[PDB]
Amino acid sequence: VDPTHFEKRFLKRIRDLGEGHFGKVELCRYDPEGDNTGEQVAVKSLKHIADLKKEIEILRNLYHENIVKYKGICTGIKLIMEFLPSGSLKEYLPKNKNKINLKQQLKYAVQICKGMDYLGSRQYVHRDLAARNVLVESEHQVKIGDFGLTKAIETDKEYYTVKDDRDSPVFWYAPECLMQSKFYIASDVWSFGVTLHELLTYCDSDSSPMALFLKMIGPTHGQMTVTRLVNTLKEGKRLPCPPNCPDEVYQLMRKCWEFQPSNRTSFQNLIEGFEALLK
Ligand SMILES: CC1(n2cnc3cnc4[nH]ccc4c32)CCN(S(C)(=O)=O)CC1
Repeated sequence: VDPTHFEKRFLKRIRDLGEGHFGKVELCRYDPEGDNTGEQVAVKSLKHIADLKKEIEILRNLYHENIVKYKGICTGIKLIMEFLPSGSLKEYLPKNKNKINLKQQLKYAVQICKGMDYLGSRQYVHRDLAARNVLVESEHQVKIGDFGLTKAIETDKEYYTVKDDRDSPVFWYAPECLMQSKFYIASDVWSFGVTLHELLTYCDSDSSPMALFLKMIGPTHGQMTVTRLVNTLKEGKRLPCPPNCPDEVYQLMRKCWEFQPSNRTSFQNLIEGFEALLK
């Protein structure tokens, strides 16, 4: 018997956890005994097969306490992951403000950075780092929860050149990704800076990177939105300091948003910077 082999017949659909354009994740019960006592699992399916197969192979081989656990496959193929009942920071933060203070926020930040630095050391760029993809394991632990856009960087090359970019999360993206479709580890650092802004605003929809940028550049530009975004970033405009966020935290955030990738902070430097603020 293979414990990572999940039979489709026992995999009971409960609800949607999220989706992209081509894939979806659902909460399911794997219930082989049929009595509703089976384990809850997160199941990723296509709504492209080769891409999901690559994602499975990446995730199966990542081992870090801040990276969501692979459980198996169902075979067309589905990825089976651990289900985290507290959900993402998007669900958790708005419901738990009273519980979660700046110190815990900075601990989550460190954990995301550690997860990401592990990923980078395996020569991967993530390309989709955002609060909605950060899972809450407990009040004291988070995990990177999705790897749908994750790509290997070729050895002795510094970046991945993207071809499919229709559904890019532009408001989380560094200027080089917007302008040239080149994706660096430094590009993941930029995205982390935005993700940190979300964490500091408790994922409030009205303070979201999209809502805020569209206020800055104008919401009615259609196909010209990305050029206007790039232009606004060229001018040196950035997301503003979240309420109640100390300038020292905001400055670490700003080093994530240097225009040139070469001048950005790294995940190692962020971890040092946050750990210093904690003790
Ligand atoms: C990470 C995820 N999610 C939300 N709550 C979760 C709870 N447990 C999860 N296990 C794996 C993913 C996962 C969860 C939310 C966002 N998506 S996506 C990229 O399709 O928009 C996947 C599922």
